[PDB]
Amino acid sequence: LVRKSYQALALWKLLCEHQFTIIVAELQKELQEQLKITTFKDLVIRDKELTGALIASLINCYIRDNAAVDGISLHLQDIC
Amino acid sequence: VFGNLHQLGGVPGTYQLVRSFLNIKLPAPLPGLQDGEVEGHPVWALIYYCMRCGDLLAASQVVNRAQHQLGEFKTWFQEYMNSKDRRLSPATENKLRLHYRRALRNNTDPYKRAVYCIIGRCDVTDNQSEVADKT
Repeated sequence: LVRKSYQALALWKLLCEHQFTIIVAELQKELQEQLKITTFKDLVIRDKELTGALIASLINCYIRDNAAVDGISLHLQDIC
Repeated sequence: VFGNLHQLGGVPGTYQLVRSFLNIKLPAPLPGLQDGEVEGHPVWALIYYCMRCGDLLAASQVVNRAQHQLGEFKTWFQEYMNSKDRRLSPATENKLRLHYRRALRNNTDPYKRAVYCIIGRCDVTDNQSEVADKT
């Protein structure tokens, strides 16, 4: 559990760096209601598919810069 | 640039087109690493690419606005630009070269090195480490 929380927080550390907000607005669809009422514990005990899609968008789009991007790709590979 | 996005948020100016290339194109998978960045923008990379495009004047302007502290270089950029681009001052060129060797050569941000080396013709042994990406 502690490691898992570490991972979620790590992703968020990533997101803070930049252009997270714009993607969020554009991305959210029908699933969106579920997304918005997601608690931290929900991430702690993960809801894997949505994050994977979002992360993919972070990488596909320009937002992630340099080293960050490499890290998600690593992440998707490792736990995705 | 001519294909979706934002459509870039701002005007179609050449500078912004290059910012887009640098930002959207592959400088970031999901952004990061070893550039000098102010307000979300790699200035040196920008100058390098603008220069690459042939937009020397714009590159010069970027440097002017830059917030940097190698400022002597700033001087040497502008006159390189002013002339036929073979900026040959009977004066300083020598001085620029020494600084490159001592300070810049063993260190720095790849793009910064590129700009110095290319503009200066600083070190004739030739090749730019990190950012030669195409033939």
